[PDB]
Amino acid sequence: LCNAASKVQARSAKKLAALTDAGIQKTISEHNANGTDAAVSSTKRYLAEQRQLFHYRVVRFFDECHYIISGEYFAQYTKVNLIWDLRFLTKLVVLFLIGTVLGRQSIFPPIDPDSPLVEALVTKVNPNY
Amino acid sequence: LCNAASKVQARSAKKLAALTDAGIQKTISEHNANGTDAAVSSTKRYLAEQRQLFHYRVVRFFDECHYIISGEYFAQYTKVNLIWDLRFLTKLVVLFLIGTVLGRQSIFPPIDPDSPLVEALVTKVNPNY
Amino acid sequence: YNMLVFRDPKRRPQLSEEERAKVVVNQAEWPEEFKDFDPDDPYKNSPEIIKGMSSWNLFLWGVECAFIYQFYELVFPKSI
Amino acid sequence: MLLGGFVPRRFSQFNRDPCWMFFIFSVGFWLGEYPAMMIKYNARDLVYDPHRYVWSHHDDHH
Amino acid sequence: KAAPKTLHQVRNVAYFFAAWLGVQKGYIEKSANDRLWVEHQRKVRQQNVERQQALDSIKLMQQGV
Amino acid sequence: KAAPKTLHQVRNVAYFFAAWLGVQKGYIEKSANDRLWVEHQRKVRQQNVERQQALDSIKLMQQGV
Ligand SMILES: CCCCCCCCCCCCCCCCCC(=O)OC[C@H](COP(=O)([O-])OCC(O)COP(=O)([O-])OC[C@@H](COC(=O)CCCCCCCCCCCCCCCCC)OC(=O)CCCCCCCCCCCCCCCCC)OC(=O)CCCCCCCCCCCCCCCCC
Ligand SMILES: CCCCCCCCCCCCCCCCCC(=O)OC[C@H](COP(=O)([O-])OCC(O)COP(=O)([O-])OC[C@@H](COC(=O)CCCCCCCCCCCCCCCCC)OC(=O)CCCCCCCCCCCCCCCCC)OC(=O)CCCCCCCCCCCCCCCCC
Ligand SMILES: CCCCCCCCCCCCCCCCCC(=O)OC[C@H](COP(=O)([O-])OCC(O)COP(=O)([O-])OC[C@@H](COC(=O)CCCCCCCCCCCCCCCCC)OC(=O)CCCCCCCCCCCCCCCCC)OC(=O)CCCCCCCCCCCCCCCCC
Ligand SMILES: CCCCCCCCCCCCCCCCCC(=O)OC[C@H](COP(=O)([O-])OCC(O)COP(=O)([O-])OC[C@@H](COC(=O)CCCCCCCCCCCCCCCCC)OC(=O)CCCCCCCCCCCCCCCCC)OC(=O)CCCCCCCCCCCCCCCCC
Ligand SMILES: CCCCCCCCCCCCCCCCCC(=O)OC[C@H](COP(=O)([O-])OCC[N+](C)(C)C)OC(=O)CCCCCCCCCCCCCCCCC
Ligand SMILES: CCCCCCCC/C=C\CCCCCCCC(=O)O[C@H](COC(=O)CCCCCCC/C=C/CCCCCCCC)COP(=O)(O)OCCN
Ligand SMILES: CCCCCCCC/C=C\CCCCCCCC(=O)O[C@H](COC(=O)CCCCCCC/C=C/CCCCCCCC)COP(=O)(O)OCCN
Repeated sequence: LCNAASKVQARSAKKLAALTDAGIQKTISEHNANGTDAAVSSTKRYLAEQRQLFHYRVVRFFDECHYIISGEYFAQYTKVNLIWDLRFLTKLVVLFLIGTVLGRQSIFPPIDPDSPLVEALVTKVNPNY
Repeated sequence: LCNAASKVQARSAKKLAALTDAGIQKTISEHNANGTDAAVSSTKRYLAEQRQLFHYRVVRFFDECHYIISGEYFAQYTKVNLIWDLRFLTKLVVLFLIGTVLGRQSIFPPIDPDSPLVEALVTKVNPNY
Repeated sequence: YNMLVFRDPKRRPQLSEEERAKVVVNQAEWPEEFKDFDPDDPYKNSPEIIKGMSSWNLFLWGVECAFIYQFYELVFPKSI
Repeated sequence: MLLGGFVPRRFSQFNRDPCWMFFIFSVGFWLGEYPAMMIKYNARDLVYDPHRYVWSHHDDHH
Repeated sequence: KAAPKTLHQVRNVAYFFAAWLGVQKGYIEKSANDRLWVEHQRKVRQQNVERQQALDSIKLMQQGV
Repeated sequence: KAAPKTLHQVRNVAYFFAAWLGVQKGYIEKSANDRLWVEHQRKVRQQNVERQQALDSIKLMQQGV
């Protein structure tokens, strides 16, 4: 209960010391000196940057739309772009299926009252679920 | 359909130019020159940093546990710490309630078979839901 | 500016243009709280009352309090 | 009379004054109680009282 | 300002649109099922009323006033 | 290495633990309800069997062998 905690802390300390990233080590040392948390500071910095980059995202979206519509994207089409587009299509399909499932709030389609499967609904072991 | 898109793009461009952050502007200029996306790069940097800071989080957790257990935290207790602890308690309570709701997969407690409310379950308009 | 019906008061100028033009601005003497002072955002650099407590955090605290108020009876119901 | 006082320029400034901190807490309560009612009162497992036709305020006040 | 080497933002927007369309499909299906069940319950109540009326008529004939 | 000015990690761990405990409470409640309903269904089936046996016995007596 205490030996295990000490062992875990020692392992994490060894791994933290092992990494040879100058920036990470510098930030860790600075936060340890100041007594602050590096991970939380990184999270806040990332959120601030994303907040300040929203309109950059919008501008990039419009620029990409113009690039695609102009036909310049397909002029330099390559196999790598085909692979990326296949990945994109797969994600679209899976998202559509998930959206349908959430929209009907049920994995399976609901049973119509005129279907012969209504008996199954009547014979539920636990009507609450 | 096109005038609205142009207006939105112009507004976002104006807001992007308005900000007076040297780092944000420098990154935007560099990515525009290179044709890359700044927001995605920021996301990847944040994820990499968090991946490299996991054991730092563990070490900080153990250090904080030692600090609290040693009683040094309560020695310098102030009103601000009380406010933070009240926030912490509120989050704990709300998380507990949400966890219970998810655990039983129902907003309300399930009805027992011997309860007189079973009729309501029998008289559901749509048995599927 | 305005926040709902609450409008930020604005100090009326007292100096004439001729006298005003002769004034030398030295922000080095200004407090750190008010540097690059902007009438449209005078509290941009103002310190937080509690370090690390954001406005969104308080908003979320209120939302959580409301959720507790509405959901506590669902988890710990009491008899009449 | 609405003459003056601290006025935050935007949301992020509500934390620069204790009174506005309490105000934003209250606004959060106000606006977040509505989603809670949506979730609670539109729940799948919510069931009307079987005896709802036994008595109602409409008969009583009539 | 060179041409974009990636289309991340457009892909994200398309992801959102696809999820939204799926949600609409599911909502439409659920609404149709709910309407069907409402009509079925109404028909059941009507049949029950007709059965009760028939029983009352038979009892009235047995009364023989 | 100064003392920590914030306890974010401990608070996050406590948040996770609280959510987990709530999940356990809900799971226990649901499991108990499911067991109760299973027992109720078993009793219903037993009662149906007894009723069928009684009906068969009455029919046997009517047969009068
Ligand atoms: C049917 C519909 C019902 C609907 C109901 C209503 C729905 C909600 C409506 C809204 C309600 C009001 C709003 C309430 C919001 C509450 C949440 C919130 O605000 O969060 C922010 C809050 C942090 O806010 P903060 O303090 O201001 O942060 C300051 C900085 O920003 C900090 O910045 P940072 O840099 O730290 O950022 C990272 C930070 C922030 O990250 C986040 O924001 C996370 C996401 C936030 C939302 C979480 C919602 C949770 C709701 C319940 C679960 C739903 C699914 C969530 C999926 C999340 C996927 C990531 O990450 C965390 O918070 C980490 C949390 C996880 C810690 C993991 C440690 C595990 C250690 C285990 C050790 C065990 C050892 C045992 C040894 C025993 C030996 C004997 O984070 C949390 O509260 C995290 C809660 C996580 C709960 C997870 C529970 C999962 C289920 C149990 C586990 C089961 C599987 C595993 C079992 C293993 C066996 C034990
Ligand atoms: C009952 C149980 C059922 C269980 C079913 C199964 C459950 C799942 C099991 C697992 C299945 C396999 C795994 C599938 C994973 C799929 C997801 C995934 O991987 O995502 C990664 C993928 C990005 O991956 P990547 O491309 O590799 O990223 C590269 C870089 O990392 C990029 O880095 P970065 O820097 O870009 O990072 C940010 C990025 C990454 O952030 C994320 O990763 C986001 C979270 C990822 C998970 C999303 C899961 C979604 C699943 C369905 C929804 C569930 C709730 C999700 C809540 C999310 C809260 C944030 O953010 C986004 O992705 C942004 C997406 C949102 C765009 C919003 C733009 C809206 C514009 C609208 C304009 C309309 C104008 C109309 C004008 C009309 C004029 C006539 O992101 C998405 O696919 C995002 C999908 C978001 C869908 C949201 C749908 C919400 C519902 C509809 C909206 C209803 C309310 C609003 C209506 C308003 C009126 C229209
Ligand atoms: C060493 C052995 C190797 C294998 C040997 C051969 C095989 C042996 C058999 C066993 C193999 C085990 C599986 C392989 C390992 C997988 C884990 C791994 O290595 O990941 C590293 C990977 C980093 O690798 P990397 O290549 O440097 O990636 C760079 C970045 O990821 C950046 O990537 P990016 O640039 O491509 O970004 C893409 C994009 C796309 O990012 C995303 O979309 C993020 C993912 C979103 C969730 C999608 C589903 C994920 C899959 C779940 C189901 C997994 C089933 C299979 C698991 C089997 C495990 C045994 O990212 C984003 O935009 C950022 C995401 C921000 C959104 C965050 C919020 C997400 C909300 C999700 C909502 C849906 C929740 C469900 C409910 C919804 C209700 C409405 O770390 C992660 O990010 C892991 C995150 C997930 C952790 C849990 C995954 C499942 C459990 C795995 C257990 C593995 C145990 C291994 C034990 C080994 C002991 C020695
Ligand atoms: C100018 C006027 C202002 C209002 C004046 C009075 C009223 C006038 C009317 C308008 C009122 C609007 C409401 C107030 C504004 C709220 C948004 C805001 O300003 O945020 C500032 C804030 C940035 O400024 P900041 O104050 O410096 O905050 C710094 C950071 O937040 C960093 O904060 P931190 O350091 O304290 O960190 C806290 C911690 C805490 O952060 C979090 O935990 C993130 C939040 C997690 C969800 C908790 C519940 C949130 C509330 C949902 C319901 C809201 C209902 C009420 C909304 C009413 C809206 C009118 O952060 C984290 O740990 C990072 C979170 C990462 C995890 C992400 C994944 C979350 C998953 C959640 C799980 C649950 C999902 C549900 C299902 C679960 C099933 C199992 O933005 C945000 O970060 C919020 C982003 C989301 C925006 C939407 C919020 C809801 C809708 C707002 C509508 C706004 C309308 C405004 C009208 C203006 C017309 C032009
Ligand atoms: C040996 C020692 C052992 C010690 C063990 C200690 C164990 C402690 C366990 C946890 C205890 C938790 C107690 C608190 C939660 C109580 C929940 C409860 O009873 O709720 C029911 C009650 C409701 O009771 P109810 O159920 O009757 O109400 C329901 C009413 N209807 C039906 C109409 C919806 O919930 C509340 O009233 C919640 C109110 C909010 C609670 C949080 C307050 C936080 C502070 C906010 C104000 C300050 C903001 C300042 C901002 C500005 C700053 C400058
Ligand atoms: C819109 C989805 C929202 C998602 C929120 C999820 C929150 C859940 C929190 C509680 C979870 C534990 C609940 C315990 C009881 C579960 C019982 C169960 O399976 O219930 C099913 C629901 O269960 C499921 O459908 C889900 C089963 C498990 C899903 C797993 C998701 C993917 C996990 C990937 C793991 C990858 C490896 C990671 C390892 C981590 C751990 C080491 C429904 O039950 P009934 O309707 O009564 O019966 C139906 C038949 N008559
Ligand atoms: C575990 C949670 C997982 C969360 C995933 C959510 C995904 C949902 C995707 C689809 C949503 C739209 C569905 C449309 C149909 C809903 C119909 C309905 O009400 O169904 C309820 C489901 O409804 C709910 O419980 C949720 C209602 C809405 C919840 C709102 C969530 C929080 C919103 C915050 C708003 C704050 C302001 C934001 C402004 C942004 C936009 C301007 C279930 O009951 P039924 O079986 O249909 O019948 C009940 C009759 N006895």
